[PDB]
Amino acid sequence: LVRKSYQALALWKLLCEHQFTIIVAELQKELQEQLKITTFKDLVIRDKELTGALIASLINCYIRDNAAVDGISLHLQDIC
Amino acid sequence: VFGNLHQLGGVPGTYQLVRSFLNIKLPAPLPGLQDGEVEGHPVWALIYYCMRCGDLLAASQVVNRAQHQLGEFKTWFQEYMNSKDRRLSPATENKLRLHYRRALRNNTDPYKRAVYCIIGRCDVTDNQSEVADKT
Repeated sequence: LVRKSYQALALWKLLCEHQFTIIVAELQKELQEQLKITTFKDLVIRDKELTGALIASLINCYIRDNAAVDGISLHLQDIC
Repeated sequence: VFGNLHQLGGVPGTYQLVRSFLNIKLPAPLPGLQDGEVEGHPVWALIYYCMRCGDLLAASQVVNRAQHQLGEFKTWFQEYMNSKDRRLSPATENKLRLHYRRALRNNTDPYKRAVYCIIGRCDVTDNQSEVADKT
């Protein structure tokens, strides 16, 4: 559990760096209601598919810069 | 640039087109690493690419606005630009070269090195480490 929380927080550390907000607005669809009422514990005990899609968008789009991007790709590979 | 996005948020100016290339194109998978960045923008990379495009004047302007502290270089950029681009001052060129060797050569941000080396013709042994990406 502690490691898992570490991972979620790590992703968020990533997101803070930049252009997270714009993607969020554009991305959210029908699933969106579920997304918005997601608690931290929900991430702690993960809801894997949505994050994977979002992360993919972070990488596909320009937002992630340099080293960050490499890290998600690593992440998707490792736990995705 | 001519294909979706934002459509870039701002005007179609050449500078912004290059910012887009640098930002959207592959400088970031999901952004990061070893550039000098102010307000979300790699200035040196920008100058390098603008220069690459042939937009020397714009590159010069970027440097002017830059917030940097190698400022002597700033001087040497502008006159390189002013002339036929073979900026040959009977004066300083020598001085620029020494600084490159001592300070810049063993260190720095790849793009910064590129700009110095290319503009200066600083070190004739030739090749730019990190950012030669195409033939």
